[PDB]
Amino acid sequence: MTDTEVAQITDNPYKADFPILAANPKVAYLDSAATSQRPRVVIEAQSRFYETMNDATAAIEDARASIAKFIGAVDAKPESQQIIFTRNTSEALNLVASSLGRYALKPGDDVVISIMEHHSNIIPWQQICKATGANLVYLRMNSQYQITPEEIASKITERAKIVSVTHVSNVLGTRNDIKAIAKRTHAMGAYMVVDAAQSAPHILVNVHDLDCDLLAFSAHRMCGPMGIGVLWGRAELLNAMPPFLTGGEMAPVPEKFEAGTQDAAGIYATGAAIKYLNGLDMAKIEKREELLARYLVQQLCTLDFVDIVGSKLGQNHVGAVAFNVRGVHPHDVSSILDMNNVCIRAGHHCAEPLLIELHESSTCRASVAFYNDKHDIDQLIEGLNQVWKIF
Amino acid sequence: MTDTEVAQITDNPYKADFPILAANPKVAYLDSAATSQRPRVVIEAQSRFYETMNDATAAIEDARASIAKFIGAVDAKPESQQIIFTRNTSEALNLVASSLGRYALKPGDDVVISIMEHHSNIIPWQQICKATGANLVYLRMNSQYQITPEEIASKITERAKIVSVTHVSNVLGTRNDIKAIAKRTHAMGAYMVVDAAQSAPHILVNVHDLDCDLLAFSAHRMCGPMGIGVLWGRAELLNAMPPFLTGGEMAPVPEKFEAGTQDAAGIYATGAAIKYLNGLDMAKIEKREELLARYLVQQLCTLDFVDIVGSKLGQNHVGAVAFNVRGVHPHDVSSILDMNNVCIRAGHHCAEPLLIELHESSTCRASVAFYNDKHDIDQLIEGLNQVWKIF
Ligand SMILES: Cc1ncc(COP(=O)(O)O)c(CNCC(=O)O)c1O
Ligand SMILES: Cc1ncc(COP(=O)(O)O)c(CNCC(=O)O)c1O
Repeated sequence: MTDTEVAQITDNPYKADFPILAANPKVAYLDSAATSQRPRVVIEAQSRFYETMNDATAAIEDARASIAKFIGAVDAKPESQQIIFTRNTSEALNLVASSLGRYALKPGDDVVISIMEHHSNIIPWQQICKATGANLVYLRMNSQYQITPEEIASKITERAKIVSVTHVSNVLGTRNDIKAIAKRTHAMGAYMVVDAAQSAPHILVNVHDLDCDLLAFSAHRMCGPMGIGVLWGRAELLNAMPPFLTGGEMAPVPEKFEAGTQDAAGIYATGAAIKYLNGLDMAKIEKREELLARYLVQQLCTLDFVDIVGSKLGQNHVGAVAFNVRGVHPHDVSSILDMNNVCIRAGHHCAEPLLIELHESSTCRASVAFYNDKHDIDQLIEGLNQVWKIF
Repeated sequence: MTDTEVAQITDNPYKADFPILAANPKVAYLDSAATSQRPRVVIEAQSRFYETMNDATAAIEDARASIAKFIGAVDAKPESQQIIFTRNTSEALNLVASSLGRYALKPGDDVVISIMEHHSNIIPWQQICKATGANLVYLRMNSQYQITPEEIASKITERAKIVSVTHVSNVLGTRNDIKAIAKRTHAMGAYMVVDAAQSAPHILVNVHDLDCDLLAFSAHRMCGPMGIGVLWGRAELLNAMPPFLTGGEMAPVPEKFEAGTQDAAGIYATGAAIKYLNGLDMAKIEKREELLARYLVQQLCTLDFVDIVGSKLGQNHVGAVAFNVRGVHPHDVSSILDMNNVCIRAGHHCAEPLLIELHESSTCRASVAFYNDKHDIDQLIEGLNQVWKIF
């Protein structure tokens, strides 16, 4: 890293835009992989909705539009009638597993997930597979923590019908080669689902580059409100899949997939959040996070009592870094770190299969967002040192 | 009605507490059966959440607690580990139909809904019935628009396994005799589901009086945020039913039924809304709404060109009054009424089976909340008269 990149990490042009951070300069918040903080604009936008609207229809679709363009889902018109609102990524994944699974799995077909999956991209597929007569096949990692072109070609075969792989691991921070896996999957007559809850808020997503069929994520990782998950699909498939939830207001896509009154004020704020990110220049966002990502792991590697659970190179870490203090249970680490005003995730991160694979029970995790600065990463370091001195 | 009851309807001690109404004295809002307006307290409470918390765990359960006590779900402790959050009433009903339906329907069992049902209490049961080998039986109405003790005993028999009936009709305004239907249903070895989305915000609900097994509703009819539906269940059944959505964070009840990150800021505001209603004195609430209910229908009956689609007695109308101007399509009525700054629902209200039963295609609907006054009901009347003069 250059001396002028530590300069960029050292300045924080963004933290003022967050009330909770603005109110707490003493706090280092290092869990954005869990949920983001909210910009003031997004908090007010949603309060606004409830206080003036409760036209509103014009604004839901402008939100659909804003999200669609943000994920590259264009035509030159944003494909807003092809994005659906759920509660969060888990629900969109449950929906895919139910609807796509009924429409597509014949008995003895193969559904393929990765060992890197979060539980929400595992259990629904297990059910789908029991209900349907289908087998669940996993893609495994190499020494350097990758899904290699050999694993892809060898585990996605002609028996494959659905392939559902995380874009970015909430534990390792690995960016998976989603377009590669897409192309072998189509070859084998199979549908590409991408869990992108942890890629969408950090790197750029373009569904038409990724050439996938279903993409899901949540809004609360990209600065949006809780309560909002989004799914996108190829129109033809959205028209073809059965509906999942049924009732009133469930018809055409998207309405076919949105039963009941929806969180309009939250869909509205989800728009404000997309509009807030594109204003920051989304490229400058991805750039800052990589400098914060690289600075953290470099710093973590000066600490010998610490084991980074993943690639020791930080060019490879998108958003999230998993680690262990040698001999200290992560719950103990997070406690002393909270006494030092630092926020890290501790445990298995609802990715237990991955952690078994790497022969771990628990890990700490630190995760970076654009509204963090070098001092944030220095607090965790100086707090981790307090930890060692005690243990 | 006494001259001192028109006095109570004439004063409005509540409208100031709503920013959207406060900002629009010219507007008469008569669609609270669709969604309520939000109190300022509830708007700020949710903004608050995002700006200070994003302990938070202490507050989700205080919300669970507040809701539980509000529906009488006590022990003397509130049964908060027995209420579950969904997105809205439709999802809770979909969940029941899936989980309870898998756990309980053997082929040739009978599931019984009412003809008064909203679609969200119909279609999931239709699916459940096709998947399971079970028959869907409907409870029908008499001349006076009731589910009589003969209909109950004759359509809920030993073949019955699930009975799911609306507590209050979003079209007729009828309060159904839920405890009666509960008691015949148990007799026949069957589970009592109550769709109470339209009863919970107006009359008192006590799950232990109603002696039911599942109750659902939404928060946005009782002044809470959109995005929040609640389900309650008898603990033993909640422990026994399969989980519906699966993934991460889905285990014990309630967590077994809440997959993924949840709308904590919205669950928080849902608490603020319950806490706002009990402060108003919930009894004084039910009382004011009946005076507004009685005044509307009495007034509507002076208008001859108008047909009230339901009981002409307004002691019987909870919350909602359906009607038609003779010869005018409701969409036309709502348009001229919107030019007169009045808000009514027009159409079939996602209760099409009911409307077929009553030989109607569309109806207008007016619905009253505690924050309405006699002038609100006088605007609709004087606007309906404009309608006739033109048609
Ligand atoms: C890769 C990935 N996929 C799906 C989900 C589920 O998202 P929802 O909560 O919105 O349903 C998560 C959550 N990741 C949780 C964490 O690492 O903190 C995830 O990291
Ligand atoms: C009796 C009843 N049950 C269930 C629902 C579905 O509720 P959700 O939107 O929260 O999912 C409704 C909605 N009633 C809509 C209306 O009359 O305007 C209802 O009136």
